[PDB]
Amino acid sequence: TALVCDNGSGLVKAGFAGDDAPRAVFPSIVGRPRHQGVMVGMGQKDSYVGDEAQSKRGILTLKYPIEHGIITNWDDMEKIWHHTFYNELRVAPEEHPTLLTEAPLNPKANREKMTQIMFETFNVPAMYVAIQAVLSLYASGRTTGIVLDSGDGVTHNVPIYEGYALPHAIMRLDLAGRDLTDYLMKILTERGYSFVTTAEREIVRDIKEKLCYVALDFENEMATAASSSSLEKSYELPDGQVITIGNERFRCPETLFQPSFIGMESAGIHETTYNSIMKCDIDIRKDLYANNVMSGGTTMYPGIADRMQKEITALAPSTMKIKIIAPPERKYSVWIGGSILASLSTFQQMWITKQEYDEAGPSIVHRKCF
Amino acid sequence: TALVCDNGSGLVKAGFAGDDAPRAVFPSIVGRPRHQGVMVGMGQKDSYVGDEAQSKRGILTLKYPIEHGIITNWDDMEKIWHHTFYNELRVAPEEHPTLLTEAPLNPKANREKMTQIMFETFNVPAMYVAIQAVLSLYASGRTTGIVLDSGDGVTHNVPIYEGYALPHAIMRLDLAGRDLTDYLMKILTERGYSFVTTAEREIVRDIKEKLCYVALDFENEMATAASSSSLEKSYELPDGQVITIGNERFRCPETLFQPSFIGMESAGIHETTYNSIMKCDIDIRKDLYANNVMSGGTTMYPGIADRMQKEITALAPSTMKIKIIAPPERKYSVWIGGSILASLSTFQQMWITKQEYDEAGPSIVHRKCF
Amino acid sequence: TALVCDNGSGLVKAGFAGDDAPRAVFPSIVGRPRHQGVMVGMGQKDSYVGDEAQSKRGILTLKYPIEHGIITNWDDMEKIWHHTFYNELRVAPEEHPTLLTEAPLNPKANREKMTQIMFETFNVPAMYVAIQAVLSLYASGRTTGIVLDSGDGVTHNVPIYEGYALPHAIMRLDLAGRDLTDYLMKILTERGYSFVTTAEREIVRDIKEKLCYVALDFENEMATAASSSSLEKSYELPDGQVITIGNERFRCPETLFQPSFIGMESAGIHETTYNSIMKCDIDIRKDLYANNVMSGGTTMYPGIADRMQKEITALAPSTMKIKIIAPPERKYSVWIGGSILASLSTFQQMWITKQEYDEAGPSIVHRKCF
Amino acid sequence: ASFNVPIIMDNGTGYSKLGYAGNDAPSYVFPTVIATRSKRATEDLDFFIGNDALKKASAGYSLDYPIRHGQIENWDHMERFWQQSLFKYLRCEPEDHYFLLTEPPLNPPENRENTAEIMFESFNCAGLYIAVQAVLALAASWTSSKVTDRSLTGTVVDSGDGVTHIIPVAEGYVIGSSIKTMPLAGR
Amino acid sequence: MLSLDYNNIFIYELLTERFSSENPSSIDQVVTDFDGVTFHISTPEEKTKILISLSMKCYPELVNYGTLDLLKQIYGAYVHEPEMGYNFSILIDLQQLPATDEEKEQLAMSISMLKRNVLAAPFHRAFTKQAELADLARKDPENAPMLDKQATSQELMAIHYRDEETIVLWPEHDRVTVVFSTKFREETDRIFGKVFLQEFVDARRRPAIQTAPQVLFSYDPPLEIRDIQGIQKGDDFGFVTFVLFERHFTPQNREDCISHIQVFRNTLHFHIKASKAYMHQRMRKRVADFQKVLNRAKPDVELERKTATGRSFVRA
Ligand SMILES: Nc1ncnc2c1ncn2[C@@H]1O[C@H](COP(=O)(O)OP(=O)(O)O)[C@@H](O)[C@H]1O
Ligand SMILES: Nc1ncnc2c1ncn2[C@@H]1O[C@H](COP(=O)(O)OP(=O)(O)O)[C@@H](O)[C@H]1O
Ligand SMILES: Nc1ncnc2c1ncn2[C@@H]1O[C@H](COP(=O)(O)OP(=O)(O)O)[C@@H](O)[C@H]1O
Ligand SMILES: Nc1ncnc2c1ncn2[C@@H]1O[C@H](COP(=O)(O)OP(=O)(O)O)[C@@H](O)[C@H]1O
Ligand SMILES: [Mg+2]
Ligand SMILES: [Mg+2]
Ligand SMILES: [Mg+2]
Ligand SMILES: [Mg+2]
Repeated sequence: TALVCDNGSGLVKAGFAGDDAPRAVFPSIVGRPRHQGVMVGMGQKDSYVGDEAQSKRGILTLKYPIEHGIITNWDDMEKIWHHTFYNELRVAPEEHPTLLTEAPLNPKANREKMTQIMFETFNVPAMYVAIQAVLSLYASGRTTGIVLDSGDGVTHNVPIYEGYALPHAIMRLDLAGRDLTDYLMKILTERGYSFVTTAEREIVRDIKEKLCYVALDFENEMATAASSSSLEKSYELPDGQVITIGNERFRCPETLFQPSFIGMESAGIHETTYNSIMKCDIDIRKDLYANNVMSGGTTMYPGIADRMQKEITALAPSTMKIKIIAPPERKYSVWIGGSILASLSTFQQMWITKQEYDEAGPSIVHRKCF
Repeated sequence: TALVCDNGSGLVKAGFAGDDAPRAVFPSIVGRPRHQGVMVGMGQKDSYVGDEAQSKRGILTLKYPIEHGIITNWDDMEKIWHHTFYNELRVAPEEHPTLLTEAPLNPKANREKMTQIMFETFNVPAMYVAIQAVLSLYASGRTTGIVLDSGDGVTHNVPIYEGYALPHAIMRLDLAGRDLTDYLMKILTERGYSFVTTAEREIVRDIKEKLCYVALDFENEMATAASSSSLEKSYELPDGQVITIGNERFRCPETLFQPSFIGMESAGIHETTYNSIMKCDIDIRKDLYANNVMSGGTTMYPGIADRMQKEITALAPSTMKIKIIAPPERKYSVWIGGSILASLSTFQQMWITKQEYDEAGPSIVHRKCF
Repeated sequence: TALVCDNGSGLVKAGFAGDDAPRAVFPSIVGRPRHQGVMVGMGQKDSYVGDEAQSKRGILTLKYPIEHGIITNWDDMEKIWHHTFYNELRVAPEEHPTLLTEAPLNPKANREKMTQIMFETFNVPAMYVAIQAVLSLYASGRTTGIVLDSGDGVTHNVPIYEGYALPHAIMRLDLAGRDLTDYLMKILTERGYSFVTTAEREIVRDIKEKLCYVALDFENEMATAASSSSLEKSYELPDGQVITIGNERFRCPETLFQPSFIGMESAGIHETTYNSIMKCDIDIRKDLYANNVMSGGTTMYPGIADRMQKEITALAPSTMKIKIIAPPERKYSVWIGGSILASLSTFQQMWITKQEYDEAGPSIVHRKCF
Repeated sequence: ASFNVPIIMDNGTGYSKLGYAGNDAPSYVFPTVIATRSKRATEDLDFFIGNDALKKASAGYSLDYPIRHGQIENWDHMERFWQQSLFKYLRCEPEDHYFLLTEPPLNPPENRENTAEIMFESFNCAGLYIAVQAVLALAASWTSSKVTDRSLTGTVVDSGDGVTHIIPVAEGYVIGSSIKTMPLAGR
Repeated sequence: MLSLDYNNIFIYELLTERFSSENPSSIDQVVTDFDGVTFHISTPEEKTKILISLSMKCYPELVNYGTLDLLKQIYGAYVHEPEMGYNFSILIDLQQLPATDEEKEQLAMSISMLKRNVLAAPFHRAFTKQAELADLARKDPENAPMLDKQATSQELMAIHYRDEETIVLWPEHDRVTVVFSTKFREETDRIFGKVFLQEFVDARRRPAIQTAPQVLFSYDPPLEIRDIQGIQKGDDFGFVTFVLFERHFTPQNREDCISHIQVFRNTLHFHIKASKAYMHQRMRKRVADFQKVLNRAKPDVELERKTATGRSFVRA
């Protein structure tokens, strides 16, 4: 069996090809102690990673090696990969071929360096680097559709027709779950709650995951939340203190539809999705509109598929159906589709093998992978 | 083995690493005669120390060389340390490492002169200075908690999470059992009884140690004593005359909760403990609330743990379990935890050594004992 | 004539539009007596404000109704505004429109209560609530710049280009001169000096602003202080006791560059200034580097403009001039800027008039002010 | 062997004397001390040695003497002391040069083993001679290098910072059965 | 140390002593350096007069690239006839020194800096000729491609500066390119050196250091050096290329850039050594972790109480 990893910008999803769900899902985080250990014989470690960094976060500064789908810290990424292999899956990396995964329109250096580290540091037998949105069609059982994938670091559109991608119509938006956590920390300040530290950011991420939703019509929802407390909810901090939340409960996710809330000049997720369909050839658009696939954690908000169908129906011509397939497992659909792909008998000649890498160098990945 | 010398403000507590309790426990006092020494011979001395000063006190001016946790008189502190080694433990200090202790937020020079006298007067092979509240946490069997330690001269709060101290959240309060003894002299004067001399200050310290206690609700206890004989009881002086007291039994300890009784502008020991928890990072607060550790003789009052729990429960949010840990041996927890620490094998590498002091001078303590 | 009142966390600055300095500068303090008032007559009051509280402080518990730029005590803040208008400026507030100030990223309730109290108790005809660092740019005579403002409670960076603020690039740090004063109380304890009453905090505040300075290279000044007497200076307490102080003169202000000295996870003021420029659009950064405007009392240290210029030159690319702009009057520049804005002939349409408050209520302020 | 001048390192308990064969003095004579610190890990790069370590006690570095009573006892610190000797002070490439090292007559088999692996695997020197130290001090006693001035029989009393040892040598042969050591010297 | 000094530290300290000294003693001191370089420092006729002489296997190549002109410009009246077995020499007379401590200090620095001054002439020839090509390309931008193509062969410097390194460099109107034809012959340094040379090139692809010279790497040679005599494509050499653009040798920065590029392979060689000391501390830390897994096989027994010297104790 192959390994498959979505090295996501916020969570690692790792496991074996042919299994139904990731074996290991954990924070894509390394934490380091900020205070001095006064107590002798304690289990003091130089750094912590994943769920152990998340558990100990009150004494750690927390860093993510991936920002916007780009590996910005290679040492902390190597710590995360070492943790995936030896601690989480607890298999030696030399034994199984590994399907890694990436966002489209990344730096070419990100994929080469990821390839060089797997073959020369972890000594893997073979590996591949798939596009996250292509895997989301494999999980959905499609060969035609436009995938809106939105994780922690990047949002992207990939249109595919009958197994052919249209790489000129691919869209990237460096706005996803982390930018919505940053913005929820900022708009929590105006109700008087201060979240500042790297650990308080993880509490605000949990507030966003538990309470936020997408409002089907933002100005009617803003008028509703100004009229009564009925839209308000409460969250209890690890301190046992309670915070109450109101219009900032849906004004946070609206940054996906209104990127100007975080000050960036770009189209919202509905307009980048429509612009991706309108960059495609005219005969395929009619089938892309019926096959909008949603994937990744930032597509998990209550009401987002209803908002997304409403907005795409207003942009598209009214003479044809808009359908959006946002399945309940879509949080793991990139990994599920990678497990399907790495399990196909017709895929087993598509791996980059170690013997084929060390006659070509890490640029082999640009001609074996999309 | 190593000596552990918890040279506190009011009692010296001393013994060996790995012993169940201190085998030397005596007043931190030097006494000097205040009267005409008329009989020649008679076994007379220029000064007296500890239990010898406490038993001769009717003819001696008594003074403590240590006040508010700071050595004010080094010549009498050498006299006390000599009494610990040669009279009370009966050891050569040049044969044994010594673990010393002090309160946090002390003058730098206190640590320096204390290391200098240990290496240059007592010729010690090795020594260390521990923070008293960090020692008290080993005596609890804990590696996280907030320790409220109150001795004779100082009260302090130190929060520790998973062996990391949070030094910004450490609180000191220069109010403890000597301030409560002075206040008991001031209020005993209102019922008819004047205690004035340094010898009479030891009688009223002994009254405080067995008549006084902490009320669970001060204004109800104050009204119950104002309207009944039931809170009143008596004590017999060395002179055989009897002292009766009532609300003085709980008004004295209430100064820990209401420092304004002695003219101080500070939070009480309950609110100082809460302010220390609230200076810590938000994720650690839950485990600090569940681990409030009491220490030192000023925590030995009846009812103080029940009062401390009542008061912190009103300050913290109701959504969590406040627990106060008040062992019956908490009279000695700093010494007990020093005997744990001095017996650990990594601690054998943490000592300042004679050779290392001789190469560096007394500043070596600031770059090795934290 | 309009009034301008800059509600500082530590000082009120107040006066009239078109004047070149504030008429009233006084402590943002209310004091109440904490001792027995044994003497009838002799000019006593139940409470004292500003300079009266500062002169009588030995007998008072002082407190500031502002914490980190937020009003935490509204009844005391009414007493400060009443003192400002009736005692210190000697005006009827019903006759003059008032320009007020606050920090960015404040609670909305702060601005609502501040507009409500001003119309509904002071009967002000019209009022406005400016961002403090937008006013500091008016005083500097500029349309573009990044303003580092640091007062008593908050440090904030707001970048402005051609009169447009970038609200997403605004940085806030709840660390300024109160936190530096409390850290100086902390580290004065290691030299042997105890300052603990809120009146003694005002003595340490005065030690800070007569003796402290910013070291251009901190680790070299630490080595220089460890090997010289030349660093050390002396201060006369109100008691006529003389303290002497050394590396604590530059360790206190270095907390702005190393917030971990007070146990904060935040980046230093040089890093938050650079992070704020790097959140701006790439075309405006050149003019922000050349216009780093400094304001507020926590920017008044000797050598702070030079350390700020050195550190931001180490972050930025070397091909463009970093200019720190540090006016000699920069301690008042927010108030100077309010005097300009309230005097501008284009501003009189921007006031909230009581006629607008009478129909909209206090929520008017969020749509009239930035 | 290589035609480059051999490099001479006498690492004493007090002082290290560093230089090149045939010079009229050591190039360096400085204490056998290391100043060490007590998101990438670099605290093993941050050390100093010799006169430049004595300057670092006020900067919060812990000073240590990795040689005590004549014997190396901290091989982490002695490896860092040698790399800094070779690349800072002597400014040399070990692959080009043969080295003369020294230690006391008593010194453990373990010390010469640990010395050889640092010299041949860490630094990769071309070759190593670990000399019997006071046997060299007999040869320094000659009035000149010429064979007629040599006195190949003599007792040598060596007393440095850490140990003093008395070595009998006759006709150039060391009478190892007759070595005496006193554990007391300049320190 | 994280970075190597550029100057010979012994020559700097010795001259800083002798330029201050009340009573100079004689000296006779051969002193090694990196890259097979050697110095002789001596007082050959008086204690008053110090002769400093440099021996360097590539000095005949360096003379072809204008080295004597630069050494006469730097050392001036102090230049002396070469000593036997040495390529260059300078005589300093201790009674003829500059009138100030700061002029004396920068002279002691200048003479300690002599290995990087003899080796700087091909870099100054490239920088000054790039300024000619820059002015001609600024005159006619459509003729510039032919000037760059001819300068890539007619204005190329190669220095075989040690038997396992060739530095090759040339001007073009907007740059100086320099290629280190580089090798480690010691097998553990070849293995660690592959990691160092790989991570060196990947570092330049990250956002934080885009301000640096462009770097490229291979292990065949860059196209424009493939036919330089002594370059060889199968002979285990890697080829590190630096493209210095006009901003890397601006007048405020030329001498630091020259000093810093010459020490490239020396910092890499030094850090390949210092990495072993790091790996050894990484190892012995987890030898101490594996101790705790064996310590759980020791059954728990109380030891008798002992004094600091280990003598038995009789109390408690
Ligand atoms: N239920 C949810 N509702 C809203 N946001 C979510 C939810 N679950 C996860 N997220 C966001 O999505 C991120 C993880 O999604 P994922 O698809 O795994 O991203 P990635 O692949 O980049 O790691 C989280 O860190 C958080 O920002
Ligand atoms: N049972 C008690 N009840 C009240 N106070 C006590 C009791 N036992 C001891 N104390 C007081 O505690 C102080 C001594 O406590 P200790 O922890 O030994 O202080 P220290 O270490 O600073 O010398 C004295 O003020 C003493 O009177
Ligand atoms: N010269 C100075 N040097 C250093 N600190 C100063 C100086 N003058 C005032 N401060 C500090 O700055 C604050 C007062 O500055 P100010 O700008 O008026 O603050 P605010 O507006 O927020 O009240 C106080 O915390 C004070 O301690
Ligand atoms: N003039 C002197 N008189 C006495 N002792 C000296 C003198 N000069 C140096 N020393 C001492 O000699 C010792 C250093 O001698 P050295 O041979 O270099 O020792 P080692 O080789 O063991 O390190 C030190 O104790 C030093 O103080
Ligand atoms: Mg993903
Ligand atoms: Mg005590
Ligand atoms: Mg202010
Ligand atoms: Mg010796």
